[PDB]
Amino acid sequence: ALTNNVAFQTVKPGNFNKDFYDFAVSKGFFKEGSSVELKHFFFAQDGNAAISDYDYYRYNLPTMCDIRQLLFVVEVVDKYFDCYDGGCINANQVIVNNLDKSAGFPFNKWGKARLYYDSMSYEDQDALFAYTKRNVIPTITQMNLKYAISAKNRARTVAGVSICSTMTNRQFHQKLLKSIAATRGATVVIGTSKFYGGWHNMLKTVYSDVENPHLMGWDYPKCDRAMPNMLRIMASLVLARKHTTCCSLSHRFYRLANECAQVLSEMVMCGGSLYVKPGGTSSGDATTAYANSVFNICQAVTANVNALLSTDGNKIADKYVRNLQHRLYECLYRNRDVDTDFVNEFYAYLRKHFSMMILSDDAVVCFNSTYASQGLVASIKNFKSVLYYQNNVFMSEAKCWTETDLTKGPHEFCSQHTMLVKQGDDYVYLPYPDPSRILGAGCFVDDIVKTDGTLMIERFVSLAIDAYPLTKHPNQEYADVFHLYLQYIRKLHDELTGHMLDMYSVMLTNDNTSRYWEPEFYEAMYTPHT
Amino acid sequence: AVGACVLCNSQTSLRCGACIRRPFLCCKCCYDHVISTSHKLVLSVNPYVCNAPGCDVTDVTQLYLGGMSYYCKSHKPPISFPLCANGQVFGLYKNTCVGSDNVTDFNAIATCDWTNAGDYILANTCTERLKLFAAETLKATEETFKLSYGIATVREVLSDRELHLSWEVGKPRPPLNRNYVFTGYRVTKNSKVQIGEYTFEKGDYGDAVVYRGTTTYKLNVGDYFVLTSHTVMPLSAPTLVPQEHYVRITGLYPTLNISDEFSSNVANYQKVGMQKYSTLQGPPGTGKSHFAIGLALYYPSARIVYTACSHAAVDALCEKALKYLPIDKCSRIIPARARVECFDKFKVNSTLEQYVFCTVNALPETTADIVVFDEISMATNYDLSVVNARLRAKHYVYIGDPAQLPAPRTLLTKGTLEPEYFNSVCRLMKTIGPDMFLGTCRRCPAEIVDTVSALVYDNKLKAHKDKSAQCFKMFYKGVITHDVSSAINRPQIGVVREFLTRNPAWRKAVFISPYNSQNAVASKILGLPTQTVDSSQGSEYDYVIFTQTTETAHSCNVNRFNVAITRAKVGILCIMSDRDLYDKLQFTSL
Amino acid sequence: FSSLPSYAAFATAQEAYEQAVANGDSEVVLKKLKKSLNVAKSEFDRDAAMQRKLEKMADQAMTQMYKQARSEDKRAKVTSAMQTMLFTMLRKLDNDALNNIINNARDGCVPLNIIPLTTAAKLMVVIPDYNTYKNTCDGTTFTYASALWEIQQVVDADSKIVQLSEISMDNSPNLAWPLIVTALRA
Amino acid sequence: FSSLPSYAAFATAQEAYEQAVANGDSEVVLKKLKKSLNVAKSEFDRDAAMQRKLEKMADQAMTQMYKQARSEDKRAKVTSAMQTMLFTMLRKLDNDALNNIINNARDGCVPLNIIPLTTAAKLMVVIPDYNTYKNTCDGTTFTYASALWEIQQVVDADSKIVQLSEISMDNSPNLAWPLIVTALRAN
Amino acid sequence: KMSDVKCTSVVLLSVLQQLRVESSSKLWAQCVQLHNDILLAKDTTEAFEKMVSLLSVLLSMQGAVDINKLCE
RNA sequence: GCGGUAGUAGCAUGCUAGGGAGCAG
RNA sequence: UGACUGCUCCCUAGCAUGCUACUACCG
Ligand SMILES: [Zn+2]
Ligand SMILES: [Zn+2]
Ligand SMILES: [Zn+2]
Repeated sequence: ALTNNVAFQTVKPGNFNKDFYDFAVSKGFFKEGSSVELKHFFFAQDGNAAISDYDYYRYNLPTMCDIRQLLFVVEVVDKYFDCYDGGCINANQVIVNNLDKSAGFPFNKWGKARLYYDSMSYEDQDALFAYTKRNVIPTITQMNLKYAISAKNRARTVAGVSICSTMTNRQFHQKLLKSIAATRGATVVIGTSKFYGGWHNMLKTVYSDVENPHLMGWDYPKCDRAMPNMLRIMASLVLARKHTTCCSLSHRFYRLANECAQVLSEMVMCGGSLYVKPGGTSSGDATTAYANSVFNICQAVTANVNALLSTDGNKIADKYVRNLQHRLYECLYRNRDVDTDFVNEFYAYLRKHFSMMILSDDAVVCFNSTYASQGLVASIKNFKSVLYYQNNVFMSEAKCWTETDLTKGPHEFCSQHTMLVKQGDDYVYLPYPDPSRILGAGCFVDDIVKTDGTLMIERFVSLAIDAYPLTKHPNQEYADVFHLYLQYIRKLHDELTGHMLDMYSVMLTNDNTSRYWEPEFYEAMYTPHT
Repeated sequence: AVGACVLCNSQTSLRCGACIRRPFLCCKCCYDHVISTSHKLVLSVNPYVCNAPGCDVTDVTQLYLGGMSYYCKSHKPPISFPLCANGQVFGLYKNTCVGSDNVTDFNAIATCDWTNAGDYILANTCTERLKLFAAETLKATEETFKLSYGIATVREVLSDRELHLSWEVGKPRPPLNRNYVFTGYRVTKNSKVQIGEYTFEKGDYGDAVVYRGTTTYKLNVGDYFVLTSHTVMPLSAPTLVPQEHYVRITGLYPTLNISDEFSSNVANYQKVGMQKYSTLQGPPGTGKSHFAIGLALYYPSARIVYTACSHAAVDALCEKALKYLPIDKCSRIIPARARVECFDKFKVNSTLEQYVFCTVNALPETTADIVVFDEISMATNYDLSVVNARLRAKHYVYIGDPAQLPAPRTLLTKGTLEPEYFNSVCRLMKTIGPDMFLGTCRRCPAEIVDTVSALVYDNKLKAHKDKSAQCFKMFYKGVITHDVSSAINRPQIGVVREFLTRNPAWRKAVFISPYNSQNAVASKILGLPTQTVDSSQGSEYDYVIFTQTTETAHSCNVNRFNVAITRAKVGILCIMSDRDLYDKLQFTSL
Repeated sequence: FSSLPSYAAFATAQEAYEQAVANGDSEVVLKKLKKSLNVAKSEFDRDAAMQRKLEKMADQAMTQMYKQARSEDKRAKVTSAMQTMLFTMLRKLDNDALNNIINNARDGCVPLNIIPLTTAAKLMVVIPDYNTYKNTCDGTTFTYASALWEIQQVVDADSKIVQLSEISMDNSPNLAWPLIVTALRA
Repeated sequence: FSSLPSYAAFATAQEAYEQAVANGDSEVVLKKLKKSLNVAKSEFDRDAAMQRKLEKMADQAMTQMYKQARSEDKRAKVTSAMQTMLFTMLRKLDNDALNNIINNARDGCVPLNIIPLTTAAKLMVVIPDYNTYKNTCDGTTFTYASALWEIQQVVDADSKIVQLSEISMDNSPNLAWPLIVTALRAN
Repeated sequence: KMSDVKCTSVVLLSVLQQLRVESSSKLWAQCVQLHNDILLAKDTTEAFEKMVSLLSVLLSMQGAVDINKLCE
């Protein structure tokens, strides 16, 4: 413990935004039986919120994951990452955004990262870095309660990490992390806008000629508590693989050690006291969304490997594929060392019959249908089996959609539905969002961030630019929600200049704005060009 | 925040920080101020200063709009732009604010310091908004004045109740009563925590100071206190409300056919419901508080409050209520820390009375029915605003006679105040008269009203009593040791001590004389009932041993003598001071 | 900004050059005045440009300031805003159960703990006079929150279990009226 | 930008120009005039040019220098506060019992999870229920981690002191429930 | 309709918050429960139930002088 | 009569840094 | 008491270029 009395947390309600809502009903909304109706809200949480949540790590077990097939699908996954580059850098090359966030504990008794990124030379930071390549630095961590709109009354936590970790893991990974972030047209798609028809391009990629195509997604039940450790180490290793020159050996090994002490299983200053974090990842360090994606690919592959071998032997028709499977087993158990010929062969086989697009822990796979029925590509039931025997949770089948027509696109990826509609002359995919989200984000806020939009507006802009695609929808009330947001923004602005002309007659001398309360400024958005 | 131009009414967004009140000024009026007097500091949603790191400027003249901040001359980036501009100052309401031309008295109050009878008469004859403003900057001057003083530390603690103290190097030691309260610290370099409230009084002999402490901290030799103080707050209520008619008295039910000791009153009483508020001019103790009693009961059951300026005044008034009004519907309220112990015969401090009684010093801000104020001619316009705010009702009775002394105004030192200029309703009565009248007493002798009739009042004041010849003088002098702002007599009061054997009816007088510590030592003298001249007033008791000690103006004022003599039911002792005045009152001496 | 010295000179020079090229004259005087016109223009326009610039800077800072000021002060009156919003919202919602309790609470009766819902779970009412007692309490039954409570006690201010129709309006001044009644749900 | 020698030269070039222009003479007079004025213009251009650059750059230098200064100064403040917190943490631990436990080491290395357990004193305990109360910290004392402990005060959620009496089985449903027992290293 | 019920509830719990009710515990518990529930309601009835079974919480307080606000 | 240079003001493009806000994981 | 990323809109400041006219300069 530390204090002499524990601290209790609470999460206030959200606050209302009456007017906009009064507007909304005045336009004939929420008239009963509507197909749009509030559904996201600011849920409130009582006293013992944190620890009554951090308890969930008891969902995390030890595990032994089979060693041979792991020592192989790490190689295939590796092959998925041969188009980037990274290595150690130097102080004057890291790049921080919003260098003003928290700084974990106890450094948060003294100010944000302005100080520590400021009160240190570059040589300071380089001593630090090229120090931890030979030592260990156990750290702490804080747990924070998020306060933002939702749809399920549970808690939320985010692990604010202490500065001496990020301040190195950056230096050690930045080159790669960029190289991934800024490449167009591949598997991992972290960082590719959905504006200006980049979304449509994402799809017309992840199609790419697989013969009999069906679409399937899935989702991971409690993704970041239950991930066993072995897979976390596997992620960190596949990332460090490209460090073959900057580093050495013992440099790496201590660097891995410093990471596994700083994010995997170190103490957790939850509340006013210290615990231990037995395992599982931690959604706040320097290398998440990437590591989550990698792990995810590891699951998808392992599922396919099982789906292959599990199949009988003497019903496979394509003598080529039978000789594949056979060769596969041989390389997997009998052999000892890699068959680069075979590995390249496999990777190609997958790209041909099981293409996949990945965001950090959020997938879509387009796959060769009749194969599935023949079991040479991991249809869902294999996902049940893997999540079981090596994530030891149970992925219900009420969450993994599946799609046979490919026109009207997938079902939901990164929480947008995908309509296919006619732009100009041709046909493109616009992603549009669950309307209730847009509304129930209009009416509930923190305080001044709304309570009174007349100061703000800029929000209402961004919201409308985000709920434009709903103008194309064949349902009705949907398209309305756009025309609402419009006539709103307009009237709002009108009263603003009214006041600045009324109290203080200082009439504002020109317009320009009128592009806002007219749709053309938006739709230009979803259209390829600049 | 925002508001209106405290003078030009214009809604604005400035505060002349150079002021001590920092009020809301229109752009134009602010311009005129910052051009006129010395006040050169302007605040809005930030201050207007030389936001250069090193540069510091008071006025906003050489202040230039730089980028988005401000600068003096020396940092004016060439995208500059002066703030002070062509007879306006940039702020808000750029084009709305309408200036006003009482720049005159605006400067006159913003610059002065109540040194002047002129400063007062303007302050009590300026505009209403400026009237309250003058009022609060008056209290502000008062508070700064009180702040200017010094500190008291200990030489040694003689007793747990008796202490031996001193002050710092020279800093002025105030007078002595209970109106001087302190709070100390046992500072072990640190450990400087409040050690509680302590008031201080004269020891019984020599260098001694009797301290009453609220805490139980045993004081030692390395100990000290600070004279503790409040902080006055702004107000907003007008000093006066609109007087209007009705058709009659509607919505209430009076006392049909009341009585005879209240007979000469019901006409007046009904006049209550005709004028929106009412008042009474009358001679000192003239059925006056009696009249108020008969009126408040003239409506038998109502949310009534009896209240006045001082302690003993409202005390005797509420004993008067008691004496007439049924005590069962009566509650006398007193203050909290309440180091004063008073007539407390009802349910004390019991808030929800129907006939509530409390002094202004913390009149609980409530609504009521016809409330009366008593001794209007005492307090300041500030107070009248304060009570107007705290209170809500139907009819507001303000009784007084500015021939009765008013506030101490211990800042008012040179160039006294003149009658109506005491406060607003003083202007009312001195001009528009009272709202009712009755003009004779039941309460004081005839020779004594002959005394008071050639001095303060006119001979036109004629009471209803007789000469009982229980009024005698003297002119003898001797010791005047004096202490701090309250000088005493020893041989005059000792001749009084042997004189306590002279005439029987004088073993229950009241020791009165124009000094505080004088009457305080008077308890050490013979254990004689006493009263400082102010602690009397309006009342009427039988005998008063007046020992006019010193011969300063505060000691020989005609009005302080008059309020000493307007309270004698039966007679006066007064061993006089000014042979001119000593013969102005007409008795035998010895 | 059609009101500046350079504007005046511009106008004069324009007038002269227009008169000339209207009167017809030498190619050479054309060049004189045309240079002159160029001068007047290419300074007047500059002053007017920078002027409207400064004008706009002023307007922008002013409107930002207004934003900020009204913002903060609203942040300061959050409380009273909230409550008045609530009550208008409630009588807007209009429910005779809600109205029931609300009117009653303004009347005098207020409960002394969360009003529960089950058949069990007594509640405590505070009724402040006989008449206030007489309007709900009619026999041992009890309408409040449009719910039927049966009584199981009565007690005046100083905690004396005083019986049911023991008190009576006539003999009511026999009783401290801060009655602290209890009851249970139908 | 007036105290410039070029300003003297351009100013006198004018002086002569209005001298021979008010006394307007010949095309050569006009020629000398226009020539001088064109070239003294030329002197003014660069002076009134580069000088702007010098000035603006001076100013930005002053800015950045202030900034560097403030940075280092706050570095000083942080180092101070850091060490002082460190030492106020330190001088509360050097119990002999530790020095014992570290001598007893095989090497001078002990895993951390058995230092606060064995050597530390004042114990806090959280409790969610009455049952767990009466099963684990019932009575006035108890052993745990193989050592005795004494109850001091039993505060609750609102930090209201609660005697060891009120905690009946049935006074329980009247309590904020996660009571904090502050026991002590009994010895 | 009911949608306004959910809204009113949000306003309301915000009020009870700022009245410093969270110094209690068990209060804040029962309240946050009623809130978190109606914000998942389904039929106006049991809503109105939890609504009043909350509101009275506030009524039992004495920070509000509702005899004022019912000025209309 | 034509080139280059020199300033000016205008217009564009981009890049920088600086704040304000929105979304997905 | 507020984590690591990624995509966007609006408003400044600097910069470069780039465009255009004016004016002066030399052929
Ligand atoms: Zn001033
Ligand atoms: Zn003004
Ligand atoms: Zn300066």
